[PDB]
Amino acid sequence: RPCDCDVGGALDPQCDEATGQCRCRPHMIGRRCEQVQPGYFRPFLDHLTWEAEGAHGQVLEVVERLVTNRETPSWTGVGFVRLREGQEVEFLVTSLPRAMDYDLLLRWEPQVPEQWAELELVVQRPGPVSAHSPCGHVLPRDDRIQGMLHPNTRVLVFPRPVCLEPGLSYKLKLKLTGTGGRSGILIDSLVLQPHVLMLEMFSGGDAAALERRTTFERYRCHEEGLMPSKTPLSEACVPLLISASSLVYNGALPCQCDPQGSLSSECNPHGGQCRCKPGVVGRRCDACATGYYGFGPAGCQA
Ligand SMILES: [Ca+2]
Ligand SMILES: [Cl-]
Repeated sequence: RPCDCDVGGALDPQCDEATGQCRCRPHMIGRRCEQVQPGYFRPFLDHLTWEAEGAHGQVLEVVERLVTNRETPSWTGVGFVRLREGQEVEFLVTSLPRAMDYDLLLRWEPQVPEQWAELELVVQRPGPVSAHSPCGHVLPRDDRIQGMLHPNTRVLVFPRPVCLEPGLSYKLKLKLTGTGGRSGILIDSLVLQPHVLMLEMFSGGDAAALERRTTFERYRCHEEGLMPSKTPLSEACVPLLISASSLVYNGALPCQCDPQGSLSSECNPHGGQCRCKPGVVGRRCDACATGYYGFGPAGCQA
């Protein structure tokens, strides 16, 4: 009997008529709006990734890396950028899904043993934050954040999140002020991970919210976002990420598989990977693998 619509996938908490159908956000389906529509996907917590090697600004050395039969690369894009003391990388960030806090993850790889580094991140906005926006509380101190890279890691979560808004273009500047050990550092990318625990499905006061919050933290579901590799999560994480993603993105996103590079318009509904032709890479199968050429109907060749 009970409605029990999806807290994330449906608009109202109760069903209509005697069909038991809920009102769904865009491209969520099922009687309770609990399923992603074929042709659409729920994004991974690290969907919003900007490659260091795609960055504008001062000329920096690109360090390419080849995929080996080992599979499971530890980087994305062609590889990395080598950043030395005093140099800066500019990430041009646009098209964010929602006005909320994002945690900043810097993915990197050291060049000497026991390597540490000191960094400064500055958020540059296209105007003053408005009093009526969810980011209206932001002040200048909130938009400059220091971070330290520690030995034996490949990702840093900066110690404070940033509040960013949809429909706007930002420039996030990353400066390396010092690095040593006992040729600089390699930077892979910057990831903007939505801080989904602030959503009411978790942060609310009701018993149902407290349970979701407890489960999310116990199984550390937020770790999906840390690295390119995706190791299977506890099954308990799955419906929580489906619901949280629907609330961030307003339902599910269209796959947008590249017509030439993909075998199909239909991508994986968890994370959105398209099925690539030989020699093709990228979520949308829209680039040649490194060392391959000739993007077209057949794929790419070495
Ligand atoms: Ca990269
Ligand atoms: Cl993408």
